[PDB]
Amino acid sequence: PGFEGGQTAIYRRLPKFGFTSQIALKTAEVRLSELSKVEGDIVSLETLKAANVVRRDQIRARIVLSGEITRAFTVQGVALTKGAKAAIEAAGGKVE
Amino acid sequence: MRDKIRLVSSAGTGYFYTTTKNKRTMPEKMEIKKFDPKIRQHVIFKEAKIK
Amino acid sequence: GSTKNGRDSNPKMLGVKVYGGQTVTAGNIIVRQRGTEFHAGANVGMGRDHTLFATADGVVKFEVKGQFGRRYVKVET
Amino acid sequence: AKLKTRRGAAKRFKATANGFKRKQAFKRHILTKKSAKRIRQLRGCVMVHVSDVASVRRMCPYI
RNA sequence: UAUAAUGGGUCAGCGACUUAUAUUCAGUAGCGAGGUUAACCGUAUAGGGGAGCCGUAGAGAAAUCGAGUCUUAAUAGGGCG
RNA sequence: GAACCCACUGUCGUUGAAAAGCCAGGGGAUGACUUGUGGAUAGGGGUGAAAGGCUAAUCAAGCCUGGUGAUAGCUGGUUCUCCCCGAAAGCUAUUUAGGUAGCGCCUCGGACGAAUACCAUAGGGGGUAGAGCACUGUUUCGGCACCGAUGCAAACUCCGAAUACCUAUGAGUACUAUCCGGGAGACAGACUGCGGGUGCUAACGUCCGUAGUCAAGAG
RNA sequence: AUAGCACUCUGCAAACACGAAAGUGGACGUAUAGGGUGUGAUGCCUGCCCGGUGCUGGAAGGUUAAUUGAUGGGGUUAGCGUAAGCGAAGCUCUUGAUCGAAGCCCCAGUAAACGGCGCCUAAGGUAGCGAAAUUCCUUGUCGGG
RNA sequence: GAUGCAGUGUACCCGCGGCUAGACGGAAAGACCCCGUGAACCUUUACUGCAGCUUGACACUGAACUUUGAUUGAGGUUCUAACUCUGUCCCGUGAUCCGGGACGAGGACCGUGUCUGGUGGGUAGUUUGACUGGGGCGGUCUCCUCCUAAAGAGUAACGGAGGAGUACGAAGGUGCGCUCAGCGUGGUCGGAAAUCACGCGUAGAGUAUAAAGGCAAAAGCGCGCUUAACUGCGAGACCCACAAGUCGAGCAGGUACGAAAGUAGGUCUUAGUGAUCCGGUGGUUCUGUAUGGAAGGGCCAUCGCUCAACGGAUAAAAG
Repeated sequence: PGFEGGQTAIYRRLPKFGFTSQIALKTAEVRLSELSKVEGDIVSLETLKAANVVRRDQIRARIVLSGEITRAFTVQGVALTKGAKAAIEAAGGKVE
Repeated sequence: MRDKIRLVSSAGTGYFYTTTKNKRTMPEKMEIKKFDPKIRQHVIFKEAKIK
Repeated sequence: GSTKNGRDSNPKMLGVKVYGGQTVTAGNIIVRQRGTEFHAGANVGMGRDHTLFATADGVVKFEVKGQFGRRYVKVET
Repeated sequence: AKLKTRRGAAKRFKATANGFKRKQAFKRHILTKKSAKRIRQLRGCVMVHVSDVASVRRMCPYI
């Protein structure tokens, strides 16, 4: 596969670009709706890992506005987008 | 034969253009006014080695 | 022996692209020509390579006009 | 066994929402003679052509 | 190709698209914004085992941001969503 | 010149008496001679008065076992039945030319449906057939580089079709056209008619465009 | 292949050969001997060329490998500065001063070394032979049979 | 190149002895020829590596005395203790091995280990293109113009004819201004053909370069001022298997020339070219393997190939 009869291949006649970031491998993304799986009112990295929405080897997490939540939460040490923060406040939670 | 050369901004931003010249007919160093994107103004540019 | 010929150039695909009575949009190329076989009228622009293009939306029309009798292409809105 | 990736292709192709992005050629070393329009228009990323998408899929199964 | 192109003297028996792993598409069944366990324990096709994997969000080389994001002096224009 | 050692000519034999011989002739025959027994030299090595000769009927690199089921774009072969559809031998690239890859041609599923095709009408560019000498070139005959007459041209044009091609509207008849995805085969073509190059206006010759048949189709 | 001839190497723990070493043959020999190479009884003999390649001898003039490590530049480190920022020891990264043999370049000898024997070269064939194991035209021409 | 097809001629059924004209008779997947990015062996001033030989530095490796050069570094002359002896004698011993003891001749040499330059068909692995009216020899391999090309595009031959691998800080931009060339008449050493006046007919002049298509708002010619031979883009379309290629209205910023409307994103256009990997240079609000830095990496601009067998097997290859 990738042999075209002798003519320079597609993957060899194009340039290489970019580099790999180490911290991106340990950074984790979390949808807003997944907080329902959390047991309890405290949302933290440890609680997310316990709920199995974040892998154990990750070192930080981010929450994005993807779904909907019908519960009250308190977020500790987790980055929130503007929309996710607004949704949490509307649902009746708090940050820090 | 024509030789490649660099025209460096006088402003010190490091911006440079690249062109060619005939050494026999143009021994002198090249002046020219050109636009510098970094400082967004028209300034003088000096001939220099393409290197 | 051998022959000193045997060379040719690649094709260039020249000619008319939109014919009279058709509809065009601004920017559509109408004529590909090496020289100015056709000239530009209203709403038609000329490129550096003598290409004729439409600068407005409408209907293409060919005509013969002038003392020289040269051919013109224009766009009617 | 597990399928193995073609690392040479993995270093040239990245995945988008509906396809693959790539960089363009003819911008490495010979640039003085090239026009400014070509210099600017050859910059940036483009999309892989549909005809060649299949080979990229074969060479990069897990991306 | 009747070919004066190849193979077969005849009969009986044997003789060539398989298996393991990974992946992609289709059909079919379970569950369903969720789905599923691996090694392993287990008088063992049961039961337990949630580590892990796929899906649920993209943009950007990256920092980073995020229903937006990259480019740019620019809320302009444009690319990918 | 016998024994013994050789192998110059001819006949026979060539599924032989014989995987190298018989018969009739031929050479050496006290020598660099012939021969028994037992030892030494081992494979990129040995030995060779030298032919790449010999090294167990095997030698431009012995034999046996193992790597091993080596690789082979090459040649051959590939086993029961019925129904539906149905190609190509082209373009581009290639240490490529009898291989392969993308596109074109086949098939199945999904989506989508007349947005399609034939014909009629309407609009549009041309520089070919023919023709001509107004440019370029060339030809003959006359009267003063010119003038009158006359002829020619793929790379000449003052001219110029039929067809072909593009766009819009419309009657009738045809589940057409386009998109997404699964699976291919194929990339050695042949003859004939028409317009041509090449050849001798030769070839069941060769190279293009275009239509029909064969390929894959019997009567 | 041979008897004969000639060139060259070898002073003995010889040269040369086999072997991974130990060691063995050469040889229990010693330049009248041993190895390599070419020609090939005998008679008459064996012309010219050292430009090229090789070999032998000399030269010390240009080039430098390891090695050695002058100088320079950089990172970090202390203290000072309202602020511009200024900025050392030590450690560390990098540079290549000088020293440095052969070999190559250079000069001379060597053809019974390889090789060459048509204005130019290094010089363009002495003796002897000749349609020949060499001659294309060719069944060259003349005489014998 | 027919016992088996078509039309015709001849021919009752079956042996034995002989013969070789045919059954493209039997025998051995043609050795001749060509091909495969097959094999082997041989050659060399093909590519590349090693054995062998050889140069120097460090170690084995010590003492004393002297000479001469640019603190060091090159010699010379003696010595004996490391070290050599395939030299004599004594013992183990009954022995031309070996070991030890004594003597003698050499001796800091020779030789060996590590490193390093040179030589290296002795040996080893390899390479040595394709097209082609068979192959070889010759020619060609990429780009531009015309014809073949059948009045849209495209269209082959070792078909017919020519060019290219550049040039220009003006030969670019703008405002303004001007038209060529050819002939007929008079004039200086100047006439077929040198400068200059008038008049006639007419684009045959020119356009950096080959040809084609073009060129009066001249795209031809001159003058002044200038750097738009800009930066960020870019509606839309041509061409295309991909990689690529081509034209472009219009918006923002800063400019040049114009009183101004306005023109300018290199030159009348179509040839003047080279992908990827690797490395160099200027910037960089990116990254920085515990932390702060740095090194290294990424991004923007740009430099190094006649990779011409010109989609470019390896960095390096003949018979």
